[PDB]
Amino acid sequence: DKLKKVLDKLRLKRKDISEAAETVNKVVERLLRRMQKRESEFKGVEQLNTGSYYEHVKISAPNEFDVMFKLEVPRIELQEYYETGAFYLVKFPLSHFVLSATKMLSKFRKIIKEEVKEIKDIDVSVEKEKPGSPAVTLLIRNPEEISVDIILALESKGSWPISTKEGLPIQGWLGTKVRTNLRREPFYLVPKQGETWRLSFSHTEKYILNNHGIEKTCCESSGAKCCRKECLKLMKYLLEQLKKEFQELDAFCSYHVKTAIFHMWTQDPQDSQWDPRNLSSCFDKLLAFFLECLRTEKLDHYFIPKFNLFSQELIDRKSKEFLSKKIEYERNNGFPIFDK
Amino acid sequence: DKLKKVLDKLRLKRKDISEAAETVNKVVERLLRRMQKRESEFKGVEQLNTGSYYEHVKISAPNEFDVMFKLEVPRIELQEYYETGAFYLVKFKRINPLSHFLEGEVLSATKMLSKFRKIIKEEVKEIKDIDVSVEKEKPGSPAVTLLIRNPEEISVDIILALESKGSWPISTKEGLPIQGWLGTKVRTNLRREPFYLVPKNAKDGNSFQGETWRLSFSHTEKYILNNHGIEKTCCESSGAKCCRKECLKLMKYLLEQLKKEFQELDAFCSYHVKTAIFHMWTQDPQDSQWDPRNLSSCFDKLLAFFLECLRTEKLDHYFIPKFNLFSQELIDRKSKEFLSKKIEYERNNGFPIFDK
DNA sequence: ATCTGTACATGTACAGAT
DNA sequence: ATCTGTACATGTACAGAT
DNA sequence: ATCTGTACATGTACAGAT
DNA sequence: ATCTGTACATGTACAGAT
Ligand SMILES: Nc1ncnc2c1ncn2[C@@H]1O[C@H](COP(=O)(O)OP(=O)(O)OP(=O)(O)O)[C@@H](O)[C@H]1O
Ligand SMILES: Nc1ncnc2c1ncn2[C@@H]1O[C@H](COP(=O)(O)OP(=O)(O)OP(=O)(O)O)[C@@H](O)[C@H]1O
Ligand SMILES: [Mn+2]
Ligand SMILES: [Mn+2]
Ligand SMILES: [Mn+2]
Ligand SMILES: [Mn+2]
Ligand SMILES: [Zn+2]
Ligand SMILES: [Zn+2]
Repeated sequence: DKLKKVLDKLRLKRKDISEAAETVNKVVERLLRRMQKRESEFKGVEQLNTGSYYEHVKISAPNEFDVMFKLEVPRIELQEYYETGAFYLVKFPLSHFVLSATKMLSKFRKIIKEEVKEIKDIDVSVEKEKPGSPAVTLLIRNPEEISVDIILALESKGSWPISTKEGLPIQGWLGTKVRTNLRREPFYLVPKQGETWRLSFSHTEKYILNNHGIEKTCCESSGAKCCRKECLKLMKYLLEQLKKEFQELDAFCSYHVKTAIFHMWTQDPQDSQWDPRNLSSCFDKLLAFFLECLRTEKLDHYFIPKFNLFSQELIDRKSKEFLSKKIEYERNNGFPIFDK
Repeated sequence: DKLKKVLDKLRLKRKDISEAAETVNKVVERLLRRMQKRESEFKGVEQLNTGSYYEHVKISAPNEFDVMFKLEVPRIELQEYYETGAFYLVKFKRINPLSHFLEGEVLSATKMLSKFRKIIKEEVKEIKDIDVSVEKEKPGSPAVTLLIRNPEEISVDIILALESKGSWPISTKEGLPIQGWLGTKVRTNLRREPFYLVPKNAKDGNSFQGETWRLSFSHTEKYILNNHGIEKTCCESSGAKCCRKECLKLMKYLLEQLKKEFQELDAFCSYHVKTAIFHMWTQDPQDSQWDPRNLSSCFDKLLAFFLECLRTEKLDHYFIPKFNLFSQELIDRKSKEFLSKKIEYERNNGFPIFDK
């Protein structure tokens, strides 16, 4: 009852989706065309849409869109950075940039910013660079505000790096044939010290969000609806509302929630453990899983098992205890935060 | 248990598989390479292994392989032959290495098959390290069949096929009803794969005889056989074993044994049995209706179903709903009744034909 | 010199063998 | 249970062609 | 190489039926 | 309340034309 009503509030409106999408598509098409057909270092960059809007787990409003501009590279040589699992040096047009990530991002960002100056028909600016973040972020102002993250990424077509050998443990859930095929796809590197890139599996996570049942018919027109995505949306909402209220939660992001629920989906593969009539206890067992991650300070990258997203190197113990207390409070009081 | 022991007799032996597959691949690789030579009209033909051996339902011995030599054919327009749903005339838009077989835009199937056969016969002649010959042509067969004496006898059907990448012919819009079983995403992807036309090659005396092609979906059936569960992990190393393929084997065997004994059953073929079970798998989508512990009553329900198809004279092509493989036009009532009595007899007497 | 159809190289599900 | 041969999907090398 | 056309997936929206 | 059926909307894969 309660959680149904929250999900109705979170649902995007069809009209709001139509307006944001056609503005976003205008800017993205024009930027993609400024690459390639202008003999840049990024000729041949191809588009791939990623993230919550395209996985259909976006909540509240269509106000944030993620796009990769992926660029195939002749067979590069990778070297793992100091055993971090997820970060790598890259070695061997592009000779203008060891393939320095910051050097290549800056030219990328220099092109985007120039093309945005010549957009006289949409209110669109380029957000001040956030260091380390791999994105070039656009603030579009429809009558409403929309973020777009243009993520530069190298596409490599060989075996996945060995730090992922034990990753993606879908064998008992989506199965071995799905896993083998997923791992036959390319992998991607995005910018993160100034020469380091980071692995990306946004394409693999997109497939999983839209192929998320042990049953091939899960959530199709001739199958049964499950509540996996609704739990992702609810857990996403709880963290969004808590990040607004508390600056102490600045080090948490939605990817932390995404990763935890990939683990829950793997720990509980059956589609009937995610029946829509059991939406409450499903969401509760996700809260308890997420609190177990905080207490043990352990949340492994789903594709890179040794990379702990909750290591003290990245998040202070106090931040996790703070979030642990705030989540425990919303849990034991009917989620008052969902009504504001 | 009794059915468990039949499957062990039906189980292929890896030693036999190894020697059969070594010879068969040597011959096919050499025929395929010959097709790419000179001004051969079949340049660019590609190989696609189909049928029971590659679905892992081949029984008793590895002694019959099917392989498709498919040739992609671009601007192609199709005329359904007399509302049959499965048979087509193939016409060409622009007036081409295949022009040698045209007859005013209409592409002759038996002209193409003859040139295919002649080339195959010639390459078989120059194979000196293997005892292989080319079977006398069989009417209604799209295939050029090789007999190998590897000491043991081995049949190989080289099937000539046209490959069209366009959307499937509308006679199939209602076919492949896998929405409640393998689902709609699977169905949409499957129907984005090409479709194939093989020569009908009948000598019936009917009009358009040598210019009639038949639709083929061996490629879609290979996928289904090897991805047969509602659950993605069905029969995988971290999932539950089902008995779907084991039922198909037991039924294939019932028909093979009876066909071996009774000339009356010449009109029947293993595809009837494959088709019947695709309907049974659609009817019973859940993996739990194909539990290994209920192999007996699973095999029994597929029998009851096959009997109803023989008696009511209705077994729809899985992909072309309006094509009835058991119409009276194709098989006599007398032939269907005879098989119905024989299946009944085995069913209610402990299957004594398994012990032969 | 580069290009490219052909064939080797790699990895793993499937199921037979032990 | 683990070891293992065949089939097949996709990446990559390179002899011969340009 | 680039771009449109097509089909049907994933959604939202709502009335009528349960 | 939910379930079913139809309208409406965008996203995505790829054939075929240029
Ligand atoms: N720390 C990270 N490590 C790896 N991939 C990440 C990380 N952060 C983001 N991504 C990838 O980028 C995508 C876009 O991330 P973003 O921050 O927009 O969140 P999201 O999943 O799209 O959801 P939302 O925007 O609604 O919070 C993610 O879905 C994920 O694939
Ligand atoms: N009458 C038919 N109509 C349509 N497709 C057919 C027909 N006969 C055969 N096929 C196709 O050709 C394939 C090869 O036929 P074949 O007679 O070898 O049987 P099979 O399914 O391979 O089994 P087995 O040879 O072990 O009896 C079949 O799997 C099917 O895809
Ligand atoms: Mn997003
Ligand atoms: Mn983002
Ligand atoms: Mn066969
Ligand atoms: Mn055959
Ligand atoms: Zn679902
Ligand atoms: Zn199975």
